[PDB]
Amino acid sequence: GITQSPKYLFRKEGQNVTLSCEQNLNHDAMYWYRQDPGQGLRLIYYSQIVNDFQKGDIAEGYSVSREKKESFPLTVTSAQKNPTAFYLCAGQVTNTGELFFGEGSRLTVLEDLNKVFPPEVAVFEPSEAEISHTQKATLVCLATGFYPDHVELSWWVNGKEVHSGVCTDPQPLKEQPALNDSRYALSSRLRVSATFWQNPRNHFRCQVQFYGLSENDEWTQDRAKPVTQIVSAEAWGRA
Amino acid sequence: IQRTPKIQVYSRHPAENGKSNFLNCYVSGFHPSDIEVDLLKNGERIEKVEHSDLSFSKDWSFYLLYYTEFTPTEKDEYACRVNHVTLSQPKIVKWDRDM
Amino acid sequence: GSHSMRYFFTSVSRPGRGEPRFIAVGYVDDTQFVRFDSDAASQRMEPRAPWIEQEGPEYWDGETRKVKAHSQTHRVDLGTLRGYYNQSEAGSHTVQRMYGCDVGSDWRFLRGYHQYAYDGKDYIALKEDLRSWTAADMAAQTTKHKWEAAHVAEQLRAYLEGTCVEWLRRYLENGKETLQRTDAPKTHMTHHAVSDHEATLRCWALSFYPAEITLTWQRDGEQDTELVETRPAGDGTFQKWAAVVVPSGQEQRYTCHVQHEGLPKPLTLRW
Amino acid sequence: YLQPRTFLL
Amino acid sequence: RKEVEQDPGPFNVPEGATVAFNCTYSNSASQSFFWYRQDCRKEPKLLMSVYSSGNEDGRFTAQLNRASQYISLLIRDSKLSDSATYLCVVNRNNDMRFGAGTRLTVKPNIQNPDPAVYQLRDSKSSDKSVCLFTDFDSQTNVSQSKDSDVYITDKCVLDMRSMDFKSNSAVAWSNKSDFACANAFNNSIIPEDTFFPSP
Repeated sequence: GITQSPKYLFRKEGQNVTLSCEQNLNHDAMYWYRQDPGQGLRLIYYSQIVNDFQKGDIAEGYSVSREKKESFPLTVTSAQKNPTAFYLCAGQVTNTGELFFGEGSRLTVLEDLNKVFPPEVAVFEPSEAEISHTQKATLVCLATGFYPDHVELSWWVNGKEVHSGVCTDPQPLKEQPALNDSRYALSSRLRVSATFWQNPRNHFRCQVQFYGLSENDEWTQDRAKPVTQIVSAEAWGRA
Repeated sequence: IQRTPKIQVYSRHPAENGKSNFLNCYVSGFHPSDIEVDLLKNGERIEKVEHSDLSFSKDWSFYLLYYTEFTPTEKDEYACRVNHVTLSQPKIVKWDRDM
Repeated sequence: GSHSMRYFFTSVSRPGRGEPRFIAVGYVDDTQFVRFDSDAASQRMEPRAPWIEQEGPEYWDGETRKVKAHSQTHRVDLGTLRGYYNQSEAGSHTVQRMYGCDVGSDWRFLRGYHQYAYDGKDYIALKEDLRSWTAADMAAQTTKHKWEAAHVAEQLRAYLEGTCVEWLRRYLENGKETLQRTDAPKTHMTHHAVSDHEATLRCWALSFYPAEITLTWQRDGEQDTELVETRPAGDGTFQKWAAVVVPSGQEQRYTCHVQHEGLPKPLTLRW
Repeated sequence: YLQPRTFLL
Repeated sequence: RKEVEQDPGPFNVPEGATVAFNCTYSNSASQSFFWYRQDCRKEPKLLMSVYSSGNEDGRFTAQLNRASQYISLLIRDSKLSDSATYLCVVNRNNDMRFGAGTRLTVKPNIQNPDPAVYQLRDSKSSDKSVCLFTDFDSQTNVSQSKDSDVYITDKCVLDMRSMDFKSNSAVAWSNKSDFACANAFNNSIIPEDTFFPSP
């Protein structure tokens, strides 16, 4: 049950950044791995005991400090080899060897602060053709034109989150794949019985949490600053 | 638990007068590991006495070996001065050519 | 013959501020070859034998990172046993850890050891079956069931039955001249008469390796005999003597029986 | 060869 | 080789089939072995520990051969819950080293295929419309669009455990209003009986 913060992260090139990792299960050691597509997990730093820390296979360009047993912050310095990358924190039980990871922190670098956009969420209602042909109703949600790819999508039926009958895309979709700083798109689907959708009493909402700018970042542009926000669209039943 | 040390004063080879030999004091079976051992050539300690690394046997009891180069004679008297946390006074075990 | 590699550890806690002393020593058939002391300026794994000396830079780095990792484990083991026995930090306690390998004349695995001790008394020990533990007191019962759930002995079995015997066989070959030797006890006898009516016969055994010998006094083939622990001479060989006080004139009755690995025939000594 | 794995009490 | 090498993969097997994983570690002195499961853009989660005995944990069985230095994971009656990448984790000293991983993707056996492309309209507006390719058989692979202004997704497997019904899906939309197309998924090998309702 170790907790890493923040779950999604973005920092400019040349700006240092520290991601925290605390543990409440009283683990023995703490580890810092990282994941890049095409290769496995590579060790960065690890500490067996408090006030100690040992280097890893790619420790050059990173710095840690284990001044307390319940904290092991990793500082991603100006080591430029960090574009979009998955930085993972683990906690080991030396008697068992088991590694317990946090939910992971995704770090992406942006050259221009004017390249961050919030997602445009819209809930598309099922068609009558599908209702008559399959006796089922599918609601497709679309969050489009957002960078970085730091979004979390969920469905809410009558004020309650659902998991069954939902197929959100695993990876976001690049609108213009030619670029590295390309805006992404994510589609989800929620399928329910026809008789459920034919009821006006039911409220369907697609919630999209966006991880973007904060108050530490200045904004001098015309459009609204893309802060960390929740964009959601909703729809009711139809007969 | 505190175990009193077992002291042995002897020589490497059968002690022959005038023959270059070694004087060994082998202390074993003591706990804790804090022990002070001295070799008394005619009642006084020797300034240069090397010793082995500290280790213990299977029963967790430590043992050491203190040795010095010496030429045994009849007039010379040798002993081993050992002190420990279980010894009220330092124990001086005189050397015997037959033991 | 029958050889062995053992690793002995000693961690004595220092009251208050100050790093506790960590001691690590390795023995290949009762022959020290490596050492480490946390109070030495080298801060590395030091060799105490020629055979291990020419092992390259990669060996010493890996062994030093592991003796430093065994140290970080013993730092936590000191404070953990403090809470198990409900002790204060102002005290000084000694932790002793030993694990090794045993191997016979067949050069196959036979027994594996992995045992702990706290303040000179037994704590936890690995049984001969290598899949069950032994708890001495109540505090040891806490770690007995903590290691049963984590299957520590199967992870230790991969070492005792795997890597450890392989390196033991390697260490024996690199030091064949000083490892597999079987020197024979240069036995003799001395006669010291304390008075004109009794005398102390004494049966010596000198310059023998290994330390496995048996000195027994028997009168005409038939226990108040003074026996001392097998002591080292320093030159790599050991000593041992057994003496019995006999009345003058009956020295022909007593005989000494010396048995050793190097001796093809069990010796019987007579005055 | 020190065992690569260290076990806590 | 490497310190932990597994199968390149990926593994695409039908539901209920048995999948076998393999892993070879170079360090003969390793003693702690584990199989880890990791979903897409998620953290690795411990599946089971590996011991020389060979522990069976329900549908998952892991075996270890220290001699050949090889680790095998066996998953029987594979469900859609098993679709993830399975990492082989072997110890260095006390630190665990992760293999490159092998991916397992479980395809559901569509009992009654019903391929069709329905047009869905927005709740708030009608000039923004999306095409939905759903209920097709698993043999169909939806290919990405060869056009800049149309955005097409990959096959998504939806599970309605309330009805014991599982369905594939693929969504496609475009920015300009002139995309009401049944030609959206034209670049795919769409079935013959695919139903195309009128706009």
